[PDB]
Amino acid sequence: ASRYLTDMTLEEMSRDWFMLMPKQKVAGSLCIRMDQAIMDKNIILKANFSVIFDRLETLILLRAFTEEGAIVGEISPLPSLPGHTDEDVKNAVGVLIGGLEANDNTVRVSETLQRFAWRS
Amino acid sequence: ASRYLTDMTLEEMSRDWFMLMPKQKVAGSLCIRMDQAIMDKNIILKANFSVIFDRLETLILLRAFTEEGAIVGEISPLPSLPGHTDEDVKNAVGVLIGGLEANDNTVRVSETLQRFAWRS
Repeated sequence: ASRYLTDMTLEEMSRDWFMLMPKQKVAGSLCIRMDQAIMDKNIILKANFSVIFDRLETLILLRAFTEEGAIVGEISPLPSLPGHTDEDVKNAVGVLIGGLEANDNTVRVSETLQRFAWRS
Repeated sequence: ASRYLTDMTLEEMSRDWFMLMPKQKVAGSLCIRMDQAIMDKNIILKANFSVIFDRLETLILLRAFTEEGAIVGEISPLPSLPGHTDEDVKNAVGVLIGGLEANDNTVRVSETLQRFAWRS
């Protein structure tokens, strides 16, 4: 029996999105996508993690949202690749944040990612 | 900010399902559905809850699954009549369990539902 803790609504996680000006990268075992067309916005990163004994375990899905609620980036596992580590997640988030910040966006991370950043 | 804690995968929560023999009922601002055709199966109730300060807040979605993974029951909030109580939820779960058990199914609930049953 697994469990999942997420910042996102079901609709936020299921919603289709695509990039005006796609930028993709792959760091670790994680696909990183973001829209290069997004500039001068406030963005929040929200995540869905699996959880074991109240401890965050594995990143399932991360999406970047503007204030209008639009999706502008995503970090997700590739099915055809093995599992990722904590440092793979932190590296991937750092790539997404740096990409967004290069277009003068202000990015903050959700409470759940804030706990994942340091948790033993 | 509200987060969500769930026993279900994204696919499990978004999958379309239908009753061979539809049975539908409303109690306490909650819509209860179950397939009257299902008998002699092993069923687990899984749920999605909002969470505030590590405390389970409100039921978002409950679905009943056979060992094989078929959805055979659901409890969901009414679209625009929010505000169901803890007692409303427990009563709706009891109605669903009693209905499934009267068709000779064995029913158990997820650890998240079990926590919600008692939490102050």
